[PDB]
Amino acid sequence: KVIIYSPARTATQSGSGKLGKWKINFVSTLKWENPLMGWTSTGDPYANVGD
Amino acid sequence: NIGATLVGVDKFGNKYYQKLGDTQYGRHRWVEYASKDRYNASQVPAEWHGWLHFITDHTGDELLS
Amino acid sequence: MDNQFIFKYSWETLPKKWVKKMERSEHGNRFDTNTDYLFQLLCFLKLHTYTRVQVLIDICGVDYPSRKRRFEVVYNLLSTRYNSRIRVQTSADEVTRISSVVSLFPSAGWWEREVWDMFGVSFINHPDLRRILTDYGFEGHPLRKDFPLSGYVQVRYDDPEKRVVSEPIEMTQEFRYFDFASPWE
Amino acid sequence: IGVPPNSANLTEARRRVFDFFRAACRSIPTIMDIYNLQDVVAPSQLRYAISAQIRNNAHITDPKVIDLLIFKGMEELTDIVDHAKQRHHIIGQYVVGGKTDFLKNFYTSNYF
Amino acid sequence: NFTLNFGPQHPAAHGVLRLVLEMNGEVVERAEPHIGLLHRGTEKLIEYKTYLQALPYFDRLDYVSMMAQEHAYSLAVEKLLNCEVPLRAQYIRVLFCEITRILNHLLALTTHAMDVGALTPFLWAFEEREKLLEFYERVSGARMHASFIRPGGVAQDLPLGLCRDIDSFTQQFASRIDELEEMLTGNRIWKQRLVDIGTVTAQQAKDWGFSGVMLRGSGVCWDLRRAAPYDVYDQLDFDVPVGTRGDCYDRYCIRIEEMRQSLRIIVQCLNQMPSGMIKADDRKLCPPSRCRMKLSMESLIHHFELYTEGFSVPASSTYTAVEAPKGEFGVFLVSNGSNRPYRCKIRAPGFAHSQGLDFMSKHHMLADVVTIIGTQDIVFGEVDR
Amino acid sequence: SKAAEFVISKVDDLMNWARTGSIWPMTFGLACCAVEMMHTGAARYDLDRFGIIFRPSPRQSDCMIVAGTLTNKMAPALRKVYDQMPEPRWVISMGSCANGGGYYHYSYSVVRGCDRIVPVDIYVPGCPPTAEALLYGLLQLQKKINRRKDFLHWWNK
Amino acid sequence: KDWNTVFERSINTLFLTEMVRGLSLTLKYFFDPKVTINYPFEKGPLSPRFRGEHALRRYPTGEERCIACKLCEAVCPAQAITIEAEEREDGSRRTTRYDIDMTKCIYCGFCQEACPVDAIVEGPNFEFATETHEELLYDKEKLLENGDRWETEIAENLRSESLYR
Amino acid sequence: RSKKSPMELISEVPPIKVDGRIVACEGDTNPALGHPIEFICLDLNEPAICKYCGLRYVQDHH
Amino acid sequence: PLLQDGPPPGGFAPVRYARRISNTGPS
Amino acid sequence: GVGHLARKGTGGRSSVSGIVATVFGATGFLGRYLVQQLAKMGSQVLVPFRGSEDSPRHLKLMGDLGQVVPMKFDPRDEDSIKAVMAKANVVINLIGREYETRNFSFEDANHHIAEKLALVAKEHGGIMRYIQVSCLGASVSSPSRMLRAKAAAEEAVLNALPEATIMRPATMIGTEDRILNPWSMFVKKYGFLPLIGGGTTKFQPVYVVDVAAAIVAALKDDGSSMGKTYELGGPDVFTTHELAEIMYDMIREWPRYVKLPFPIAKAMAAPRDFMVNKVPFPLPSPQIFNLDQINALTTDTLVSDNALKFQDLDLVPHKLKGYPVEFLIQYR
Ligand SMILES: NC(=O)C1=CN([C@@H]2O[C@H](COP(=O)(O)OP(=O)(O)OC[C@H]3O[C@@H](n4cnc5c(N)ncnc54)[C@H](OP(=O)(O)O)[C@@H]3O)[C@@H](O)[C@H]2O)C=CC1
Ligand SMILES: CCCCCCCCCCCC(=O)SCCNC(=O)CCNC(=O)[C@H](O)C(C)(C)COP(=O)(O)O
Ligand code: SF4
Ligand code: SF4
Ligand code: SF4
Ligand SMILES: [Zn+2]
Repeated sequence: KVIIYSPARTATQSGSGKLGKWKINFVSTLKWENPLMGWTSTGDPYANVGD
Repeated sequence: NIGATLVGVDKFGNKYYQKLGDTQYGRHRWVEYASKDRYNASQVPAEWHGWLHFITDHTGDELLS
Repeated sequence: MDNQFIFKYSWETLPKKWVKKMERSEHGNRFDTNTDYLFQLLCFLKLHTYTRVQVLIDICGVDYPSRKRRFEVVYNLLSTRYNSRIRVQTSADEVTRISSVVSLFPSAGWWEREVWDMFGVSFINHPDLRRILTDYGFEGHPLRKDFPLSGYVQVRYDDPEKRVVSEPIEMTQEFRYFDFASPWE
Repeated sequence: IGVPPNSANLTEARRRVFDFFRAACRSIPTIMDIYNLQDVVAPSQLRYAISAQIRNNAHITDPKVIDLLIFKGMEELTDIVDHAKQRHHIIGQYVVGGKTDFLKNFYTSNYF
Repeated sequence: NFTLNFGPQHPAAHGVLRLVLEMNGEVVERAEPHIGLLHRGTEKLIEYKTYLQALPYFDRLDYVSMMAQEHAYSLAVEKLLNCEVPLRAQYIRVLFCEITRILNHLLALTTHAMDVGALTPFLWAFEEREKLLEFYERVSGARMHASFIRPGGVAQDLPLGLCRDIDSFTQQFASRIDELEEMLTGNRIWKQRLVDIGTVTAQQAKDWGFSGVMLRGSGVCWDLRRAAPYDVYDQLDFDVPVGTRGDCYDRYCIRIEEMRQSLRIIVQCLNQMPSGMIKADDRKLCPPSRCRMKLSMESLIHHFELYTEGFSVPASSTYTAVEAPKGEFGVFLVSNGSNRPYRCKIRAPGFAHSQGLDFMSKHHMLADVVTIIGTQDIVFGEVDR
Repeated sequence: SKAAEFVISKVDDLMNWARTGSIWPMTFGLACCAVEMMHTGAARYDLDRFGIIFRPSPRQSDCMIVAGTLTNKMAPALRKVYDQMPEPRWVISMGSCANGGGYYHYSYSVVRGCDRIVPVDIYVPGCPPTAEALLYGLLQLQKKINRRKDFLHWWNK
Repeated sequence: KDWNTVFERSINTLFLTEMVRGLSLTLKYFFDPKVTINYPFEKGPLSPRFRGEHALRRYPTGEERCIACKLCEAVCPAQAITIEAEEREDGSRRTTRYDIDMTKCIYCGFCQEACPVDAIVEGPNFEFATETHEELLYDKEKLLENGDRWETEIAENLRSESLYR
Repeated sequence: RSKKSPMELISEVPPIKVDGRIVACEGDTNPALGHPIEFICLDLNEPAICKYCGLRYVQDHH
Repeated sequence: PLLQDGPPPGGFAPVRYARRISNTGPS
Repeated sequence: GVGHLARKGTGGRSSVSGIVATVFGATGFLGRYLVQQLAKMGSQVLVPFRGSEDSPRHLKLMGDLGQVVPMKFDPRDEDSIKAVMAKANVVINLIGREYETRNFSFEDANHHIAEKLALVAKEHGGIMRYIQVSCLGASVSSPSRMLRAKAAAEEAVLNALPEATIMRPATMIGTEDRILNPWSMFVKKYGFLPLIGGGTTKFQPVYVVDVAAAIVAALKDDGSSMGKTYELGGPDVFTTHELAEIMYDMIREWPRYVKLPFPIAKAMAAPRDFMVNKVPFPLPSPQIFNLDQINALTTDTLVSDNALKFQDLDLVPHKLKGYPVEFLIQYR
């Protein structure tokens, strides 16, 4: 289940260049912590594709 | 180690030798390790590492100061 | 010989119903044609006296997920006699079969197999259209924009099973995507 | 030989499906010898497996999609005919195979 | 006929070579090369990197000719950016591309002669290879994968003694080539194992996409440094060797002559190299000096923006090809206006040469197939990206 | 233990000396690290000096240097080659690609480290590792071999 | 052809006169000084720009130069660096975790040339082969030990390329 | 003295006496080998800390 | 600075690049 | 006894289960599968080993990075056992030997080591689950000396820790088993397979993977397994004759059986029994003619009709006719 949305302008900048593009959010949140170095592990292929 | 000049000694006892080269070089900067138990293959301090690998012309006694 | 001459000559000699887009610039003289006229155009451009293009440099695909015809197939061509380069482009979606040019250029076989492997575009009348780069039994076409960078499956040795096995992917450190885009672009 | 031209109607798609199914069925004896499947599987369970794949992909009404499916199936069949894939791979794909589903998933993890 | 398999895993022949041969008797009838064992997804990884972050991928494509791929990538980026390069940087790039050409030819000739059975020239050539890689280690910090050529100008300047040492090398490389030839050229066994093996007509070379030595051995005088000159190649004097029979022996004589001419070009570049700056002055595309970033505000801003975001290439697409030692190396770069390339195809000459192994080896002896593979000078880093 | 503590040690030292003085690696060249291995075996460093001579077949080699990018299509072959070497065998991983995937770690067709396919004894870091770095790796492997007490452990069990 | 030419080329065919000319060339190199080096004792020449083992430097006062700007983590083409930072008790911007994956590192030197304070450098050390994969996961303590152990050589090299960088 | 953390080591260096109201800190005797130039205003009572070095500067007389 | 790597004044000495003949043997 | 697991992943190689186990004797036959199935869920495994450092080499591939940590230890020494057991919420014992070494007798290698491991876990409070693996025929009256030692270790472990589960499997079959492989080796070397009892004794072969999965399920239980003695047995009650028939079926050779009555095989295995002492402590280990195994193969060994089995853990054993015995094609 995905969400189609248009990301909005950030509040810390007044520029409006990164607007008008639409993205698909896969709601990939299943991440954990590597118990050897503290790195962020994942098992979801669609972890960063839509971004 | 024959017909060679001893550049300096090390805190571990390693002796560093140098020979003058003319056109082709060869055996002009080497170490005589003070150990014989496999010599660990890495016992050269940082002040002498540069001189051995021709990175710097300073001996290492001069690199300390 | 030159971009100024090739453009004007191909404007006149070529049949008009083939090409539908002609850019003339310093980055490259391009011809954009329908997929049902690609073979005809490339055969004309290989035999004509003043446009003796006898070398096919490569065939590449470009993925545009926002377009209706998703994939763009680019034919970079070279003419040794007149020292000029021509680029011909077509557009195809995921379920259309474009014509193969192996009959004209024998070197087109491996590039067409690579395009099919990487993008999923099929070529009509290709002697053998099988994957050339990906692993045996690979599922999915990696060079698509919707294909994840690390893929879907991962490979490890399974001691009880006594063979190298394929398992769903599970990264110890995920790929960190850094968004450097500027709002003042 | 060459990839066939794209079909124009559903009847041609059905004919190609039947041709591919017959070719796959004739390919069954070769697999039983190339891979030691003699004392593993009956010569009809695999046939049922291909039939089941064709049947659960039988809701497609687009001839182009059907042709692409046939082409991918033929590629898979050609790969299996060669020694390209490992032995357990086909045995891992080509073998035919209580409180509440929700409650078991709840006991498993939060991410359904 | 039976179906025989050569997979040499040992790098006595490439290392990832997989040929499935159909031999009737001792003749081979069809050679199908099975590639994809060194396909590391380089083309897809480029799309996830910044234009600066994707430069080191081109060092590992043709890992025998490193500067050749960086030169092509830098020229493509310059073409899409309309960035002018200073004359000194151009001379340095040409110098280190002709050093790279000599390195590649020296490796290719002797790894091909070792396949035949000549072991002595291999070590002799690797001595000069080490001498040349010392220069690689001097300008950069890497012996092989030197990220030295960069899109703006060049990464950093030359050490003080590099020109003198390169001149000293060039004073004796001619005698080194003479010895290497005298070990192989006059030998009757070398002639008997190369003459009339691998004959290709000019029409076949053009149809199959052959380039470089593979194309020029058939009589086609086509050099990309004279047909589409780049950098300062049009200010240098060098000849283009052209073959007459198209066999494996002509590919070897031309591969000798191209290295003598590379020595000539190196000498000219050393003699005519001017003074000046080594990078484009548009610091919107080039890094500031380390003394200027720690003293000026705008220089620090430029450094910060360049080493995180990098530069943005205007939306366009082009194909740039250079005369790599193997042949024509091309990069099809597509930009959408962002800081990351949208698409970057790598056109490898080895891809078009290993594809033609089927017709070059047909009706040849089995032992004559290794000479055909070695005469094309194939490395699989570029064959399957 | 009057003689075992001495005779067993001497017999074991003989075995260790033989195995360290006669190392026959099988070079598994896959990528640019193959060029560095060929440079290591050239006349400048002379890897034949320490007794190391490369071998083409795995049945005659007691070491295996994996130096290059390991792809998903090539791992079944790497494991098959590994399984054919005699029992006293060691694996040396050379370069970043063999160690942990390296510059292609996040690729869809790259094995993220040769240690997921075969057990590795020595990891040589670099991209590519220097020829002297590979020499140091081989000397570390030799030092590891001298730590083996095969005959003493066999006696103690 | 000419009788003299035919006889002359026939003698060379039967007397192997083009193999003796190669045997002499090989024999000349036989009696010749060797070009091999005793690696354990003598090392090959290097350059001050050599990109070897990484090291984290500190100020002569004893304060670490790293300011947790994460400018090296964003330029790293291999994503081999992971940095975690927070405000220290003094209020200074410092790193709590700074670990480098040397199994992902491609030793390109981008991190060294992107650091605005000369904190991360690739030292001259190239002999750090380990027996374990986790020993190649360098952390902040390991990197600081490397910087302390190679401090003088790193400083001399940085002085050398001050004229160029 | 590995027991001393860099915080404790930088907390032991005495502040540098500066006569003026502002001082420029570069981090090293050679400017090119230090950190970006930092101008510090000495108009308080507590010593003023360099945000790169950690070195503290205090006004001398007033 | 103003002292930059380059050829010495007057250029470098000329170097042979062609094949040197070898007439060795009585024949 | 809940608190020994906390899933922090997708249940894959890089996932994290809250299990940190110390598997003693994991360098043998069953350990190679138990450690693999423990590592698949993301459980950290400590593998204490003795002797050569190449014995645990093959176990490093099973974990991701640092999940498997081999550590040297000495059974005689006690501080080493405590050192290799500190970071462990689970302890699994697999230490046992079927032949006799002059350094370690039948009682020493099977009973005293188990006693020491149970005691050390007792003083080092914190091991939530303890598993000790005996043999199915373990009984004080058993003529075989090995089985009696295993039984005594059973009471010792249960007394020293009442929460310790005792998984008690039968003869194992697998790629590296010591029953099917020696038979094939003998057949390829002498042409005939001797039968020490005429192929009459009935036993219940079990797949080693099934036993490893049973141990894993016992670890990942609801708390019922604590202080229980499972009897892990195969589905079919084979015999020495029918199993040899399957082995000939797989190895593809014409059957040739040499029947041997119990006394003659007992007297033929006797020479090694009274020649354990000699100038060398090591001596060629028995392959098919172990006196202890011959005595063990005199009383039929079947899973008790009134004891816990595979189906009490929601597991179904593999049928030892297809996949379990597919390793025999290497002699084909
Ligand atoms: N058919 C079977 O295999 C059956 C097995 N079992 C039991 O299952 C358990 C393990 O199965 P299996 O893997 O076959 O056992 P193995 O004998 O195959 O492995 C034995 C393990 O115990 C270790 N070991 C043996 N003696 C000693 C000792 N004196 N001191 C320290 N460690 C020692 C070995 O280490 P090293 O190798 O270094 O000595 C090895 O790791 C054993 O207890 C066995 O009795 C039960 C029924 C049948
Ligand atoms: C070991 C062998 C290797 C290869 C095995 C095969 C692997 C791939 C399997 C095939 C994959 C596919 O989906 S390829 C086949 C997919 N194509 C279709 O399903 C067409 C739509 N179906 C229909 O039209 C009808 O239902 C029809 C079923 C035709 C009959 O019903 P009627 O006539 O009454 O109408
Ligand atoms: S580690 Fe570097 S040099 Fe070695 S194979 Fe990988 S990319 Fe090539
Ligand atoms: S050298 Fe390159 S790959 Fe290695 S840490 Fe620095 S930036 Fe990353
Ligand atoms: S090492 Fe340098 S670039 Fe990296 S975070 Fe620290 S200060 Fe910034
Ligand atoms: Zn400061």
